[PDB]
Amino acid sequence: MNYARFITAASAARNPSPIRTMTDILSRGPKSMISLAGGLPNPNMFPFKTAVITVENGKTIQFGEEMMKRALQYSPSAGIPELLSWLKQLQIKLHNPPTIHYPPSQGQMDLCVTSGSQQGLCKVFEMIINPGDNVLLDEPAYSGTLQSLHPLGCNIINVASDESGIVPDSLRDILSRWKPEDAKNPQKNTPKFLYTVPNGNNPTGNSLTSERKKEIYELARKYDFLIIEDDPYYFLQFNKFRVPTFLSMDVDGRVIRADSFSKIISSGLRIGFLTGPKPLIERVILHIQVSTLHPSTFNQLMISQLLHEWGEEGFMAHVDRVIDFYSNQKDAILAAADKWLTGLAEWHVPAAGMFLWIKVKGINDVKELIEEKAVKMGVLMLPGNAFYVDSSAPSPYLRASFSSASPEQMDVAFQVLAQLIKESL
Amino acid sequence: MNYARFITAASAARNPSPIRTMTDILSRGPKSMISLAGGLPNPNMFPFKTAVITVENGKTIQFGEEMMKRALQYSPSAGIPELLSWLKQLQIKLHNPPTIHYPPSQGQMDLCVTSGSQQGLCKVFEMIINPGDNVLLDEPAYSGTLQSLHPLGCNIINVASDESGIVPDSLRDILSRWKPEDAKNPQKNTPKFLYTVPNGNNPTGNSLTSERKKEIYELARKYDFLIIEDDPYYFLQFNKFRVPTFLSMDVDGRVIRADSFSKIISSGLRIGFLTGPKPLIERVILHIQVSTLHPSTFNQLMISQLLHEWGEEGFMAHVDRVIDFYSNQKDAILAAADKWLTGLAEWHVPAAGMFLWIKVKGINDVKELIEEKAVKMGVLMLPGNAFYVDSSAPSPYLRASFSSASPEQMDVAFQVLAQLIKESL
Ligand SMILES: Cc1ncc(COP(=O)(O)O)c(CN)c1O
Ligand SMILES: Cc1ncc(COP(=O)(O)O)c(CN)c1O
Ligand SMILES: Nc1ccccc1C(=O)C[C@H](N)C(=O)O
Ligand SMILES: Nc1ccccc1C(=O)C[C@H](N)C(=O)O
Repeated sequence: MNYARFITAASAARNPSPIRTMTDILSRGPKSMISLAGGLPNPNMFPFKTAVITVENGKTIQFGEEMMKRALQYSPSAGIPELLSWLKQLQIKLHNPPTIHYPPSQGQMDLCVTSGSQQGLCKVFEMIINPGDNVLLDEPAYSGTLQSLHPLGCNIINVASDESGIVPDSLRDILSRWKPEDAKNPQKNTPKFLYTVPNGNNPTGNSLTSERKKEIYELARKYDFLIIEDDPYYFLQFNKFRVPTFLSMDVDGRVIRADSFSKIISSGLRIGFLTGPKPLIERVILHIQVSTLHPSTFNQLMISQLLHEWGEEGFMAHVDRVIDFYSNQKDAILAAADKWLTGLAEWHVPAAGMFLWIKVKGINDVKELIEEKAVKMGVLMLPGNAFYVDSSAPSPYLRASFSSASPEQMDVAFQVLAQLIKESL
Repeated sequence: MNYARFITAASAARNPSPIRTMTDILSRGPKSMISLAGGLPNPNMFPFKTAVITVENGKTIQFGEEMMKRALQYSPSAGIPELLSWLKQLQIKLHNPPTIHYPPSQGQMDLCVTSGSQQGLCKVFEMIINPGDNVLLDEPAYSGTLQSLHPLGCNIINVASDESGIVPDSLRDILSRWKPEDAKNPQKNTPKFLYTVPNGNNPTGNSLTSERKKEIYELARKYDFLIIEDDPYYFLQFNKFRVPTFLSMDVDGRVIRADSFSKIISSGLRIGFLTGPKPLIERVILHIQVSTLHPSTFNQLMISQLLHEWGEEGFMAHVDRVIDFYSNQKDAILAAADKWLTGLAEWHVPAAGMFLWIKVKGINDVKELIEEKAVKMGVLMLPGNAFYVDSSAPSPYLRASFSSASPEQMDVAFQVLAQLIKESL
């Protein structure tokens, strides 16, 4: 509601452009209009002339001479128009955000295409965080988030989590360090935001339940903080009934949601999207206008043409088949773990995503086991140390990926693991 | 020299880690090694399967099934290795920087592929600038750089410039406010860097001479500041003997150079590169790791394959052909200005790039002429105000692009402009 408290001095200082209100006038003028105003290079000089890209379960994508010129040329900072509209309509189909028809100043849903979702998150963190600011999140947490937040000088306040994600009673008891009003009231330092991966957390694989999401949202309004819903495994939930998102219940305009195409369509193309209140999305667009300028227009066109030919049906049909693939991988890694790990280790079943989080029994830090012993036997899993704000502290946990390994190679890795565990007790 | 001076506390706090020492060992291990440690999604799920991309004056680019999987997948933060090595070899050939065989901790030349050259510039600015820092540049200057620097709260000290770029007397005189020894001491705030666009300044078209470059470099050594060489029109110099770069004379390791393929190969692909002392390139790599992660690996592969097939000879031939094109546009717009505007405005012939900078004679501010009268007559040029730190001050200057317009379009636009100038005297 007071979006100004969640916007730094540097971020508030960002301005429009200005230049291109001019080349804007060209768009709606007569076809006889001559512009010498713009700063576009001549695309006729660019060496790539046409493209044809084959698709599985889909018609081939063709860029002809005119489309190629557009693919190779500057495009709008927030994204190409057809991809922004397709994406906004998708958010409406999926989450029907309460906020879609609110006035702009009151946090009307806006959305921008980012160069990967991580771009959206980084700009968001940069938009918000003054050193000494308090932020909430559940460890274990995505190491990219922790590495992004560290140089910002926030105090990270760990919220307790279990098989079902953040524990709302833990959140409650952290927040009683303040009362609300506190928040309407600066410089106390009531938390600016709570960040979480609600579906298939990296590294734990745990997902928030809907009931718990409702409790967290209630806390968020009470202490007036932002929720940043970083949801890159949103389209990889193994339950075919997707749990309601924070964005679907954002009646206040206090959620910022990052979505990713990195797990489902392409990670290397660097295309994600950020959804949230208009005045906050506007600040990230201005920062991108001075940094990446825009996401690859070629890559947006490839995605947008794919998405439009599929329709929301072809899109959903595709996420379904990939979930089916990851769910079989999940089953196979669970079967390997049950087989070899013994009463040797404990793990929860991943509710989404692509990682298994394994607690090794009777070993207080697993870095030697993995960095030294397992590497020598040609088997790599990831120690848990990376997923904590304090990475120097001992961790008995291992992250194991199930995205790619065959059943045979999971069987070998887990028998080797079990042996070294037993050799180390 | 002392790189820590030019690195923020946020920037200095960034960490490399904490995961991909695991990808490290996998590469240089046996083929029989099994990894579950990485966070790569399965590329087989991605819907694009092959690409065929035609090239003018070139052999067609083919991404078969295996190369496409690579193109759709995460890749290293600093760029794909074949593009980095091609680009570093280019810099050696073009600029032969003194710094190439220095120890890393001293200025060893390094290079980072960025998501456009403006991404690298923006992270350099972010890496260096504390609010209140002094920084040096010539006005008029690129609007995007002015819009990037403003929110960082630095003090921009304008350095005088003429037809031949920044005037070293003006720079020398500005620096006499300090003694050279004051650089050794943070609190009295000697400038952190000099920023300039040495070839075809946007909006002016003027280029630095080789002799002024040497004097400017002498000054930078004397008062120990960095030079940031933003050189996107480096490959668009009309004089076909290219003036020596700051990078080419950089015996101290104090130059950061931004190059762009935006004007010559593709703006919409968002691929540029940043060349500079290893310690500072390293700080920008780490900021990229938490923001974009890496430039699109698809678009890097397109460019790398084009470049490798062309070789250094094919690349420079292409740059010759595009130069010849922009040179002919320059001639056509100069001819139109001479035709219509003689006695009514003054301009220098552009030495590189794509802009003509026109000072109109009897009019103190060109905003009404351009924003109101010219618009109504259907011709757009860009008012000069946008290229100054204080955009609110009157400007009698106009920027006209010659990248695209036909000679007839230029004729009619300058005929209209001339008439409106005379109606406004
Ligand atoms: C929790 C989380 N958030 C964000 C990202 C980065 O996603 P993107 O590729 O869309 O930038 C990842 C990638 N592992 C992630 O696991
Ligand atoms: C002087 C200058 N610097 C930087 C840029 C941005 O270039 P890039 O597309 O490589 O990000 C431009 C764009 N014309 C420019 O004129
Ligand atoms: N950033 C852009 C986005 C779109 C189109 C052009 C540009 C530019 O590079 C700025 C141009 N040189 C200008 O000064 O109008
Ligand atoms: N942050 C990265 C940097 C480089 C390459 C990939 C990534 C990731 O996508 C994170 C990965 N899934 C991980 O948690 O290890």
